[PDB]
Amino acid sequence: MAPVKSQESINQKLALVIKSGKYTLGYKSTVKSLRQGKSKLIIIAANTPVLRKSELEYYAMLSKTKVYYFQGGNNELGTAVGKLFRVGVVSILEAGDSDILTTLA
Amino acid sequence: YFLDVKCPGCLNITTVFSHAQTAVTCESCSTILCTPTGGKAKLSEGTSFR
Amino acid sequence: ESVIEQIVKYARKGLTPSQIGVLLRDAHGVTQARVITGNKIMRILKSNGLAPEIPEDLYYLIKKAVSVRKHLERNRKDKDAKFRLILIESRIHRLARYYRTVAVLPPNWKYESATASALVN
Amino acid sequence: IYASFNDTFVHVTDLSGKETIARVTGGMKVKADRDESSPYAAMLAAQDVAAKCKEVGITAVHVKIRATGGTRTKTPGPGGQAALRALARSGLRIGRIEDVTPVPSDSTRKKGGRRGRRL
Amino acid sequence: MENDKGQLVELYVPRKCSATNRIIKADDHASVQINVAKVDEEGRAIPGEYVTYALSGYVRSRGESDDSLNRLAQNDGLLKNVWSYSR
Amino acid sequence: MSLPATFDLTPEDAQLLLAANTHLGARNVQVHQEPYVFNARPDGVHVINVGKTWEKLVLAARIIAAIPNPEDVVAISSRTFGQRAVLKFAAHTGATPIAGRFTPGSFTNYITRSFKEPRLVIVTDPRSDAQAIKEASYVNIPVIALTDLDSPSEFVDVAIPCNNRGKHSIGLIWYLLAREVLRLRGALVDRTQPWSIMPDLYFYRDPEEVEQQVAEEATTEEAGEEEAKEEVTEEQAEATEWAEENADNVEW
RNA sequence: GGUGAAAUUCUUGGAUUUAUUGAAGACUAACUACUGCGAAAGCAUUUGCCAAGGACGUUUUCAUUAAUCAAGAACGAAAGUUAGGGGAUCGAAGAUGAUCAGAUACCGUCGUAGUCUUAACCAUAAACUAUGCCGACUAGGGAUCGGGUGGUGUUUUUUUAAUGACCCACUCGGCACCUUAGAGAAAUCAAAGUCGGUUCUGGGGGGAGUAUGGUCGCAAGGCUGAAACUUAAAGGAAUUG
Repeated sequence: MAPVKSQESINQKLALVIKSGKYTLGYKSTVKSLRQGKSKLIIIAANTPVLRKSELEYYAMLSKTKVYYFQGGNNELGTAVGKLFRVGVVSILEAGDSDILTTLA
Repeated sequence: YFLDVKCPGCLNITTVFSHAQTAVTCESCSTILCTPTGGKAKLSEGTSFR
Repeated sequence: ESVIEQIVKYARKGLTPSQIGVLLRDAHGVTQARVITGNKIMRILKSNGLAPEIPEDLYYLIKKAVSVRKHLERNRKDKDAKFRLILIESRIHRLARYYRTVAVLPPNWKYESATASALVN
Repeated sequence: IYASFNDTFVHVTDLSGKETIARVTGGMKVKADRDESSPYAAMLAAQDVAAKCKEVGITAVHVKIRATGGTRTKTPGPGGQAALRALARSGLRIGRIEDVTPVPSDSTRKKGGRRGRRL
Repeated sequence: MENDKGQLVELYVPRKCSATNRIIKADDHASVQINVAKVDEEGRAIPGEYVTYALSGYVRSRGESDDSLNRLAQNDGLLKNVWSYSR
Repeated sequence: MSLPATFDLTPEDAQLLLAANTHLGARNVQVHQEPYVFNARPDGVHVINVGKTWEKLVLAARIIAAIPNPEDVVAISSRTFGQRAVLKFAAHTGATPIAGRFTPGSFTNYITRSFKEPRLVIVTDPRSDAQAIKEASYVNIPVIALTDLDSPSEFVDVAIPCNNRGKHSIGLIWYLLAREVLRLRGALVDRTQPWSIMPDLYFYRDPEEVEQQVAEEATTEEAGEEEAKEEVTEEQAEATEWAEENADNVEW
């Protein structure tokens, strides 16, 4: 039958990584950080229009690397970041940890 | 209880517990030893009590 | 006695804070860490260790209740027919109040957070 | 050829009994009931008629067409039922098989004895 | 014809595969044994009713057996002709 | 020679081999009996330990052996397997029994019974006989019995655990009581005949083992007399006239 | 067609019964059991999706953290009510028929809201286990379901091997019966036992779960809640007619 079911457990693992993470918050700075080449992972929280979502996909494609399309406007990813973030654009950099990037890869 | 187990493949000795919560990785290699399961964690090692 | 038996079985003080310490910093799970190893070693921890400092734990109880609440809240918004489930929402949210009265009394910031920590986290 | 084809139905209501001597095709060859004759009620409900109505059937069925082998098929219990089989042997028909198979079931339902009408 | 085609599906192997699914879910219930049944679409039909002392295997031979001749031929007609089938 | 396997000698405490054979083991059980068990087996058993029975046997025996100074004992077995060996054991001691189907009200309407009340009463199966122990208990008479697993010990004071049915068990256990009574009298004679139940001049069924005078006693009882009877079917005939001829004569 | 018997009804313009096919169409026979689960009310097609909850086993955490609670708050059958969709048999009221002294009755045919669905109200039932809920002890006996400790081998699979059921114990939680004796009027119960924590609440019956006022409800009514007065009883259980 199954693996083990599970995928939502990425939020819980995301939430520890955020505790003392190096990450970048918001589209303008995630884009500065992405222009830097620095980021390993970006998590895109909302149903961004194609034009906005595909630019990110194009950048991902240039890179190696992952991109998690959460995409739900609910923004439970916002629990990690600070609840305020109703829309979430996150890059993840050196957490002081980071098996996470590997795990979702 | 106390249980001495020996890795069949690795041939190394380790001390694992009977009927554990979690997966048992061998420190001898990161291969499995006793498994978690559907309740009653069991084994795939042999030896006796420590 | 109970603590002494496990003292002969394990290996020794100082080493045991370090083995446990890693798993906790990774992400919570006091019960999990504790089922790893080398159990005979882990067995001693309540018996000798005070209990470590940790994020979460008192918060975990509330956190999970809210986690569960949101999922059920969609099922209460959709179709009204839900007569059994609704009480459950009423049981869980409330199990958090029930814990929240004693858990507030030793520390500060549990009082502010705990009230707030229904329907937020 | 080893003669036989005529399907026989025994149609059950507690109140009365009727046969339709149908085919594979589903066409009805002939029909028979009480009230072709003089008596009405329980004079209906009687087993004694159930015997007669079958003979009133059979006799036409045989002599003119002359089909002989016939599968006896019955539907649930009325009083008439036992008598409804028994004459068929002495019908000069050779009953191929006897199947009780009553009619349907199975959930459906409501209070109105919907269920009862069927066995 | 074409209406029968889709409905009696795809080979012998998908009648068998589906029989396998049912037993495992069917343990919902009590543990104890009883009813296992396969139905189907445009005819049709119940191909077979079965008995168990379950698990995984027993039903695959038991499928193989209840799929014997009368049901086999029908499955054969499916794989072959009765009128039109599957591809 | 005995059959397997299962296992303590010692010596001798006379009796062992016979009791060991068939005699022990019975059906359904009670907790009040359960400490006094050996174990459970498959096979429609539940085994009571001989060792545990041994301790009991002496104590019950002690009670009987100690009283020989005028005492009456009452034996009872209304049950079919039990019945005739209880007549046989009862005639030998001279104690009053009820072999047949239990007359009632024995113990507190003492008039039907023997002249003086029984000091003690011995019973095969207390549960079947339970009414009889119940009357005795109100009278405040000690109830002693060969009770198996099947019955709660609560109603009976000195219990000898052992199988209620399959008479080989009743036969030795009762025998061993009698032998012990006989011991504290004179020296021991060789064992009294296997006994036993079943009348002959007939097809028989019940048991006894190691063999002798089963035939002797049975013929002797049958031999004894023309009685007020209930019977069988040859002298009954001869009687129905004897009464019909009398019925006519008028005679008072 | 229908019943005690009949009639209403249906009926030659071709029924009904009968065969097959479709749409609609409510419910889940057989299964379903002294049976399982939800806090309760309740819940039963198989099957998928999200997510809860009690079990055990762990000895991980608070290490006794706990336990009940008027007020407060939540859910709460059915039937009523209301908007809107669907509306098959059914089916109050109501229509004819028989009964019969009378039937608006049982009985039979016909028939609408209703039954049902999504939206929103009602706050009640013989909501029952007539046993509020939390904890301690105090008798056993047959096996039922879940898991866990298994012993053992067999079916059963495959042959290192492990199980779904099972031979055969034990533990833990519920179940219920069978069944204790100190209690129980009793009948009974194993607690309704031995004397607990805690709350609500009782009042001789009829007047009365009513009056009047308040709160709530669209309304139905529900909650809350008696007096003048009247009566020498109401009542329970067990017996003997």
